[PDB]
Amino acid sequence: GAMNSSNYAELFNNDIKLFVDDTNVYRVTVHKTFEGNVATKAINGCIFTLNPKTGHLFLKIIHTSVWAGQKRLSQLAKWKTAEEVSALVRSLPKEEQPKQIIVTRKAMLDPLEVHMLDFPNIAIRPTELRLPFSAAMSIDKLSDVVMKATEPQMVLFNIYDDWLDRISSYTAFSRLTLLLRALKTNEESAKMILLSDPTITIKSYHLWPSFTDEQWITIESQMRDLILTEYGRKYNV
Amino acid sequence: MNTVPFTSAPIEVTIGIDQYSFNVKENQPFHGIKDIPIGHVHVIHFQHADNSSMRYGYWFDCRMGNFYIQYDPKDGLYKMMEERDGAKFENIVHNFKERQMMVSYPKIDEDDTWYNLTEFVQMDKIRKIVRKDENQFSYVDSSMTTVQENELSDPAHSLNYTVINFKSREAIRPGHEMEDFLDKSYYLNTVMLQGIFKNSSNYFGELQFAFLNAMFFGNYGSSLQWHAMIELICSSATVPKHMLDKLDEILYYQIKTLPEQYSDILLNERVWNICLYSSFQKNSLHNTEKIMENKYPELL
Ligand SMILES: CCN1CCN(c2ccc(N)cc2)CC1
Repeated sequence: GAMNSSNYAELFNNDIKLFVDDTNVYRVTVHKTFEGNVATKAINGCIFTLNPKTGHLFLKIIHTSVWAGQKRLSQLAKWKTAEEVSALVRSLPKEEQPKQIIVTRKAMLDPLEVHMLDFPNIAIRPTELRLPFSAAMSIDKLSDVVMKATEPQMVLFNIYDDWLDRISSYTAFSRLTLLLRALKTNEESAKMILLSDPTITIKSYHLWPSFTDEQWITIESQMRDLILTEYGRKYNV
Repeated sequence: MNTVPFTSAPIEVTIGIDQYSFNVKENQPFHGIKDIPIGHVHVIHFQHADNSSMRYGYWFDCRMGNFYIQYDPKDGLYKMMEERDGAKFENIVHNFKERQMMVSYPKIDEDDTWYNLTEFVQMDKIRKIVRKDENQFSYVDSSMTTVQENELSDPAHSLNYTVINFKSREAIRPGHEMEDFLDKSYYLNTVMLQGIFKNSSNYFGELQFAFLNAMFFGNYGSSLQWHAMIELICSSATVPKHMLDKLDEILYYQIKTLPEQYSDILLNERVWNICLYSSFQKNSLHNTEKIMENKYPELL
């Protein structure tokens, strides 16, 4: 059934599962034409497919050429997502295939179910959580590889860097969702928080800075502050 | 004209014959129904006055034998039976008619309703949906489940309607996932019409039979099949023009005959709003859209 606050620790059990977020698959800029009409220009996008237990991220880059000559692109984007997720599963060894796929938007349920008819034993599930994965393109290294791609490409990341060496996957996912919620609510401030101290660097093979345990507590507190603030600045409270 | 005699009427019962019905009192001198039109299937159906639960009945075609009704006090229902002795049967009927103990099938001459509701319905196809090979007639009741309902529990007592499932490998060609799900013409024309039903007349016959079982017996399973078969056509961009014109006539007469007070449980707002206003065929069902909008504008 639907994933929510009640069955939240199920994410960190030992059944393989993937989140699929399609919010950055079809991306456009809207602009004026010489005649004063409006038109869109697509830019590169990505499917965000995440194992929340391990941090493994399958980032399928969606090159703008896939939209050439196509109609109803917002609908096609959902089916393209489902096609690519289905191809990913088929490419994995049987023992690495997920037992559940959780989509962050309910409009992905029918496209993914139809593409996965060959896999009747993989459950396709929605969620009532309002997860902040759209903010994945605020991670500088992820945005960079998407915008530089000249062709369709899959790039593998661990979105938790090395955190699992020191913390549980429950705690890692909570940190990730806090960082992404912050970046979604006020990207400039969030990014200032994460980089203010030039002595803390991002390793070449990492996405986030190399914070000590104590510095992560400070960071995490600054992100909570930011999120509550903006929630006042927004609702005047 | 044909006759279905009754041995007796020992329990108070409402008796239906096609779209007609009448009340028989306990131990009333009722000995059956005469003047039944030859050339059509018919259904004779029953609701006991004490247990409105279980509507039940029998589909039959008088050209296929001499049939009569006899109450069984052990099984507690009116049963159809075949009389093989033709002279015994003619003798029985003639005496009951002479004593005027039969009701007349009360057809208005102008009235084509029953033809229009059963145009494509054939006894031979009914008997493949309702498997009871030793009888020439078919029993149906309110509680019988369909083969597809039993996949989601007695197989001999099921309605073996053709299974339609829009998220199934049969419906979806590998590599045409989006195309086939959003435009079901492949599934309608190749899988179902060419492959399974062979022609549109058999498709329409099952659709009409499903509707009639839903209406007369409150069979929910028949209702799901009826809605599924409409939706498969309406969700196909490519449908033969003659099929669409005929479907509009079929559905018009079904909506016309439906009891106004049963639309609450017999009509599915989703399928109808989709079919009439969003689907490929939203502009192809003029007669059906007009009666639906004047008779059931609430649903829409
Ligand atoms: C107002 C509640 N409606 C829910 C849908 N509707 C329905 C009718 C027929 C079938 N097969 C399935 C559903 C009953 C009325």
